[PDB]
Amino acid sequence: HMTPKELLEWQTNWKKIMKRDSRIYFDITDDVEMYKSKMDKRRDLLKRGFLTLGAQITQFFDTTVTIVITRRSVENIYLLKDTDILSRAKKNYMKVWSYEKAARFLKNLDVENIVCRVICTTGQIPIRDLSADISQVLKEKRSIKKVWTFGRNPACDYHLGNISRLSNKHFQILLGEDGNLLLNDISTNGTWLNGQKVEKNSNQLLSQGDEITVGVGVESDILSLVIFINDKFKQCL
Repeated sequence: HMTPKELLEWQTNWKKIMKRDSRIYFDITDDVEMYKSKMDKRRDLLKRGFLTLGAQITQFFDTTVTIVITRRSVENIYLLKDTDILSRAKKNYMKVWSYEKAARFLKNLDVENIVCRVICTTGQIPIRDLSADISQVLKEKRSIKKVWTFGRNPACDYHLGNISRLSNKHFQILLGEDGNLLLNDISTNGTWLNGQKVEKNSNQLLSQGDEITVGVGVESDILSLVIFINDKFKQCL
């Protein structure tokens, strides 16, 4: 519920704090894991991301520390001994972040031609673009010029992720004559366009800001793409 302007202000402030006076400590204790070396790799990735922000990493636990980042469960810190630095950190009202939260934080601080710009507004997928060779496109005589496939399969032109009720080949975006994009559902569980379920194996014309929604029926697998069609493409086609 943060507006674009609010979230931008939120970001500006944190970058400011990170650069000037954040002091991050990485908890060296773990819960036994059944090869520590994998989380040592994800750890050093986090450290470099924070260094990218101009923040200072500490080798020892001070009270000058502003954030501690840990692999151990934050939920169970109250069960640790009083000497444990996670226990001491929380009781002194210090920030205690999970590796996931830290990676999530760093992501939020930014650490052929374009047919359209696909934007997943539910989060899961980064901003991707659809590409097509223009000279090759006008060369084609067939009615359908190019064909992007969306689906559960990471072999598709657009990977929708490993979702429960999706399909290896879920739906398609077809490029037609005269620079028009259209939509084609081939899934078995369904595709939606602006809240309306589209007819399977039937080409529906896409418009500006049209919202493709799949995985309807489970609020976790849900996925909404908004298509922002490039005007220059048709304006030169």
